[PDB]
This record gives sequence, structure tokens and C-alpha cells, in this order.
Amino acid sequence: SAHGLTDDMTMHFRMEGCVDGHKFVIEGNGNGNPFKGKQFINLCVIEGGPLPFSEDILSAAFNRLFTEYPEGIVDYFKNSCPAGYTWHRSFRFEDGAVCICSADITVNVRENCIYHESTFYGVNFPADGPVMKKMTTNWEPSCEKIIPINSQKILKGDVSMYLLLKDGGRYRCQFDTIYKAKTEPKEMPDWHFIQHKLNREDRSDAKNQKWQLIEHAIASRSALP
Amino acid sequence: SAHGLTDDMTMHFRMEGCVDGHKFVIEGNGNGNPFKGKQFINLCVIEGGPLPFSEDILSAAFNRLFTEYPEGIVDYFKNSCPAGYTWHRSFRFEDGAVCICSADITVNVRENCIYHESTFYGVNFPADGPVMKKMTTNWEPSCEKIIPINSQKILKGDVSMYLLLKDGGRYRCQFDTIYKAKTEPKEMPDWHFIQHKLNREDRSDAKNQKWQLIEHAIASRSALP
Amino acid sequence: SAHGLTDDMTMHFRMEGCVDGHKFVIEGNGNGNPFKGKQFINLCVIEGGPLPFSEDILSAAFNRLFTEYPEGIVDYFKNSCPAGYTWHRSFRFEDGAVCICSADITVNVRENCIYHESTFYGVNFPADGPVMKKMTTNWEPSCEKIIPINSQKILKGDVSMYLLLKDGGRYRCQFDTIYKAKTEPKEMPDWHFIQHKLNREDRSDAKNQKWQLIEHAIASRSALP
Amino acid sequence: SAHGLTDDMTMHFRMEGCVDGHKFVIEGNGNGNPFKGKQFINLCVIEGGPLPFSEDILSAAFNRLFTEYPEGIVDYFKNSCPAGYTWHRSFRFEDGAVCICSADITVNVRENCIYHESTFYGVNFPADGPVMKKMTTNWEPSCEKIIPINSQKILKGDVSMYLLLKDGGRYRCQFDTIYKAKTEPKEMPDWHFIQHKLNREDRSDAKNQKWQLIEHAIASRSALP
Repeated sequence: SAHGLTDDMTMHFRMEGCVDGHKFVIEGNGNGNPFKGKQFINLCVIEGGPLPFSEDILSAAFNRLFTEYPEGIVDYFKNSCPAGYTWHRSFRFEDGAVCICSADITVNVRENCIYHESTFYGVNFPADGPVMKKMTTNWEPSCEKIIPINSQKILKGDVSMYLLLKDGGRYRCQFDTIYKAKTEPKEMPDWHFIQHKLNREDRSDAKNQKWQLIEHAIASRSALP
Repeated sequence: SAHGLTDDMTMHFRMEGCVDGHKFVIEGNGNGNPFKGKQFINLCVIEGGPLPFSEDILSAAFNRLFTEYPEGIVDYFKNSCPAGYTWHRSFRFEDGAVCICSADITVNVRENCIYHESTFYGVNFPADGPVMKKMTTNWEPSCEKIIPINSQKILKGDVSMYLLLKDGGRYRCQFDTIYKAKTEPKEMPDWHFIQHKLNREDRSDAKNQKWQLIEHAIASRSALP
Repeated sequence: SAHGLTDDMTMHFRMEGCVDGHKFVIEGNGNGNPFKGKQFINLCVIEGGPLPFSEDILSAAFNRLFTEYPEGIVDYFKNSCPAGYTWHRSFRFEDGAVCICSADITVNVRENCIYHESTFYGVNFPADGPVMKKMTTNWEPSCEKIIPINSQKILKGDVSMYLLLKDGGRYRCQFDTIYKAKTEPKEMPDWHFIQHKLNREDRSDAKNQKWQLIEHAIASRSALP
Repeated sequence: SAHGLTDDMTMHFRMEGCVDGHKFVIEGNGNGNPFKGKQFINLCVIEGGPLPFSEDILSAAFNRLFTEYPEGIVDYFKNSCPAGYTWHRSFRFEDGAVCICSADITVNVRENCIYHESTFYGVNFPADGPVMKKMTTNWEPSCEKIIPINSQKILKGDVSMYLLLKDGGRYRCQFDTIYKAKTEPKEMPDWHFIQHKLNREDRSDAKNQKWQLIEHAIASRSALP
């Protein structure tokens, strides 16, 4: 297999976190096509549910392997497979709340499964804010800028994000991320953009808090000639 | 003429500004095709030259009429013509320097000329920073998010910008802008992106500090289906 | 009169500015004792009045000469008298509005007075925010950190400010300032604090928008032994 | 022993954290007089040592009980003793690194001691920055602003911090904290300042990374009459 990836893989997730003192554990699975940058993620709160904060704050913690890259842009993430990569991000919300998340991605070639482990921590969500009042519905499609740090062979991501609200409003978050291959890269990409679409569908029931996330991402260069 | 615009117009510019106490006046002219979002700008420092700061900090102050919009996205700027529009922006650089700029755009239909008047103010550029050491070469292509403020019938722009440096480095700037039509809008667009390419070519000589700016901009929605 | 200053002086003030396109000019006078860091400032809007934005945003633009300095901390400001000094400041309000201001202080020993000239520019105050709704009452007492920049013989100021609102809230501003002596410093101070008290008393009437500002400022080191 | 506190107490500390994927655990003890806001904290890295990042980033995670409060300002922290209180904080370093920390303070009246439990997480410290190069020496004395949030009976802390570097520079951090009594407040304080002095004395050896922290903190109102 090239880098051990196939166009129909499974995923396994485990996230441990704490927001304003509330601890939780989430587990899930999923399926996706890394070559088309599309994935389906099924999550369930196994500890700490029901969450007192909007689950949308956690969505972007659940894998750049799921990015459709054109041949003209180096694909740092798939080149890091099957060992995988790690990433660290800060979430700065406009009302002062701050979150930080980190994850480790590994490909289990024999199982055709991607193992994802993450940690998510957040503080100072206001009691009257949209996250504690569960006023959010989904993140708006975005355009992230990816920049190479050639001296360390790592990438930096910059994306101004917006969580859409039930009353028609919007809530801004600045995502600053560092992406690090586990394998020393033999090539580094030039800067580029990654456009993303991420959607959440609640699937909770009387017994468990659960939902599905669907992400589609594609890398590109400037649209201007 | 529709909104008084044609595909081969001229422009007239006048900017008055002050950066860290250094006053200056710039005048220029240009030509462009608003329907293809392309423009050529010729500037000359008529007061305060030679500028002690990199002229690249001023480039984005020189007109969303020059944006190619698809029929599926409301074109707030051309709809504001010929009266025009005004805009206000803050420039926050990573080393603490801050700039603010404002402009007024008007179309002179009989002259087939767009009149642009602007003001630019900046403070606290470090003496050892890339702007005072004139280490910049050009802004990197970007993707700006445009958001409607329906209750005020104005638009908000958000774009993380990067000035490229002569040693291969980059210098970040966050642009926050408010766009306001002079004519009450009869329609408002939905959110969208505006991709931009802006280039500078020095054309100074022993008598004057002068340069040419070339901008190309196109509006779009998410690339993901 | 040390450095051309006395303990009973007068001041002349002139401010020219523009906020979101609204131009204005303020004229005023004042009296105070720089040795006790205490001053009385009488201002009047003679152009652009009545201001469409809260006049409290302009209050800290009206002179570190008025700072009680103890024997043990170097007084950077009085030391440059009577030539004076210049300063440049920026601050970003929590709702995204950004202002930049600069001033020029000159001591007129012949008339035992101070001439103060400043410019104030600001952008993107939300129509529904406290500044445009003119819902402010006063700045809360603060503690600014002053840090020396030895290789340039200039000073950096850092103070987190809070504008109290008629409705009980607090509106935050971050003040970042650079202070520069017009006469080259032979001595530089080490870091220190500058506590300030600034109050606004409205004195408007049918003819003019006008008010009085009262500032009391004292320099100090840490309160802990 | 008012609120179960004495003027000669001991403390037990335990911190679990992770910075950019590096996990660690610190164990320690201490002594101090909460009435004089003075404490001695002895810490040891028992897991993850030696730390690859500067241990100074962790120092303010180790108790407002240790704050000299004058008669005229309400002491929110001692008032919740002996149950204790909890706090949540974030700060973004000037180079983009972001940390979040939380602690739990409990008074053990039976043994006249304090139990402190905390967690510290941080991300995106640049490999070439002062934290990863372990080039820091100490935090500079500060002045934190404490503001009440009456409808929630909690407090907000705002302090601009500066980590001094071995090479002479200063590395800035913005601390945003929310303070919460575990026992419901019957009285709330009005805004006030809290000046702090925090020093680190390295005590490492061939076996362990360890040090002593000494904090002195005093509450006050404005220095101006």
C-alpha cells in the first residue's frame, strides 16, 4: 500500500479532556477516503456526559490525512504515513474563552485503520455565552493558510473560524496550529490553503450523548493566475 | 452604463498619512477592469519622501469595485455605484505595530474615472523591525472572509495577511475591515470569500519615490460541495 | 524652575482627529503642578461637535510631565524639559475598534506654560456598542508598567484599561505606548509603575460640547519589600 | 484559626501537565502565613524530568489564600476557607504559545495545612524561543487587577506578565483568570489590585529537577487619593 493508506479506511478515536473543571472521555469510530479528503466520524461521550458545554467546540480535534491534495503541492501528512503525525492547537474565542488540543495520528496498516488519540482542555467560557447556553449549530466553511517552517520541518496553520448560532449570529475563534510529522520529511511543501467543510448531526438518545461529524477538505494554491 | 462602470476605467488617488510622526502625501493614477477584478496603480510620494518605512504597509489601502463577482453572490460594491462606498480598517502587526486606514471611493461617470481618497496612520514600528529596515518585498496571496452585518447593511472583512521578507521570512498582519455603501443597499450578500493577489514593483528614480501596484481579486463561496 | 517647569503652570491643547470618517478638532487649556503629577484640563469641541462617539475614548491623549516621580526612580519626562517629548499609542478595544494617537509636548519657559498638540484616529466602533451609544462614564484607576528600551533611549508603556459604562459594564482597552524625549537622555530609568486616576466632568451647554478632565499620576516601584 | 487558617501553615502540592506532548508530574510542599500573603513552595519534578521547557512557565499555578488583604477590601479567598476555591487561567505568550491551568485548593483544618491540586497544559512553544531554550530567569513583579462578577459571585483577574530572560529581554504573557469560591460568597469585594512578587531559586541536582518558589502578594486600592 502507498504509505499504508487505502481509499476506504476505518478510524478509532479516543479523546480525554476537561473544560472549566468538567472532565470527560469520548470514544468513537469512523470511515473515510483520505484521497478524496472525506471522513465520517461517530462519537459517543463515555465519561462526563451529558456535556455542559456545546459539543461543537470539540469538532476540529477529530486528521489532515483526510485532505485531498493536488500533485503540485507536497502532501506532508500522507508522506508521514504510516507512522503518522502529531499536532497542537490553540482555540481563542472572541469572548475570552481559550481551548488547547493536541492529537496523535497513527496508521495501523494491517487493520486498514487510523488510530487517533487526543486531549482537549478549555477555560473561561462565560456562563451566559453561546457555548454554555448551547446556542451553536455548526462551524462555517473555512480557508486555512498552511505555512512551512523549513528549519524545523514542521507546518503552521492559521484559520479564523466562526461557529454559527441558533439566533442567526456568529462566534469567532482563531485557530493557531503546529503540525509535526513523526518521520523526518524528505520534502517540504510550499505555503498553501486548505478549505474545509465540517458538519455535526446530533444522534443522542435517552441513554447516550452521541453525534456524527462529516468533514471534507481540499488543498489548493491561489485562485489568481 | 450599469452603475456607471465600464471594463476599462481610470482612477485618481490621493492619500494623506503619518507613521510614527512622519507625515506624507501620495498621489497617483491607474487603470483597471472592475468586471475582471484587475487594476494597475501608479503612485508617487509627493510630500514626505523618501519614506523611512517600507512602502508595502500601504498597499492594501489602494477598492473592492475591482473584484470579479460571480452572479450567485450579491456584489455589494458595484451595487453601491456610482455613489461609491467607504471603508475603515485596522492593521495589527505581530511585533506590535498598529496601523489604521480609511478610504472613500466615488465613481465619476462622465470621466469614466474612479476617485479614491484615503488616510493612513501607523504607530510603533520597531526600529529593528522589517518595516523600518525595509526588509519587505510583497504581500502573499490571501483569502479574505466577507461577512454581512444585516442589521446595519454593512460588511465585515477578516484576513490574516503576511508580508514576505528579503531573507525568506514572513511578517504577519491581521486586517479587520468594515465596508459601507454610500447608497442604502437593496440586497445584501451572504458570507463569501475574496481571494487576492497584490504585487509591488518599485519605479523610483533620483527625483521621486514611485511604484506600481497590481491587484487581482475574485469572490467565491466554499470550494467544497 | 527646574528644566523650565514650575509647580503652577498652564497648558494649551489642540487635538485634530477622525473616528470612522467623522472629523473633529478640540481646543482647550489647563493648569497643574507637574511635581505633584496633578492637572486640570478644560476642553472644547470647536469642530465636528457634538461628537457621535463617546468623548471618553480621547481622554488619555491629553502628558507624562504630570507625574509625581520619587527621588529613586529616574524621571524621563521632566528631564527632557523644556524641549519636551513625543509619544505614540495604540489600543484595541475588546469589540474590535482600534484607535491610535500621538502627541507633542513642548515647554514654553517664557510664558511658564506647556503646548500640547495631538492627533487621534480610530476605526470600527460598532453602531450598537457603548462608544457610539455614548454610554460611558469614566476610565477606572490603573497601574501602567513603564519599561526602558535602553538601546534606543525610549520607553514602552503597557496598561490594561477599563472604561466604565453607565449600565454597569466595563469596556476593555489595551494601551501600548512608546515614549520619546526630544532631548537625548543621559540617564534612563529602570522599569517602574505609574498609577493613574483620570476623571471626566461634563460641562456641555447649548452652544458647545465641553468638559473638564482631572488627572493624578504617581510613579512607583513594587509594593512588596 | 479564622476560616480554619493559621499564620504558620504547610501545603501539599501536586501538578500533572503536558506541554507540546511532553507529560510531567510535580510533587512539592510548602510553608507560609496567608495573613501576610507570603509563602515558600518546594517543588520537584518526579516524572517527565528534566523538563524540556522552562519551569518558569509553571510558577503562577502554585493560591490567593496567600494574599495580605487590608480591612477595607473584602477577602474573597479566605472567606471560602476552609472549603477552598478553584481557578481557571489562560495566557497567550507573545510568540503564540498558549497555556491553560486550573487548580483546586482545599484547607485541611485537622492538620493545619493546605492541599493544592493543579493541571497545566500548553502548546506551540517555538523550538528556538526562550522557553524551549530554557533561557528564563524570573517573572517581574506585577500588579493584577481583580474585578468582581456579581451576578455569578466569581472574580476575574487581569495581569500583564513579563518573564525576564537570561539574555536581557522580556517575554510577555497575558494572564486571564476566573476565581471561584467552593463555598457561596455572602459578600463580594469591589475591584482592587493585587501586587505580586514571585521568585524561583533552582535547587536541582544529579537526581532531580527541583526548585523553590517564594511569593509575596498584597491587595490594595488605588495609590491616588
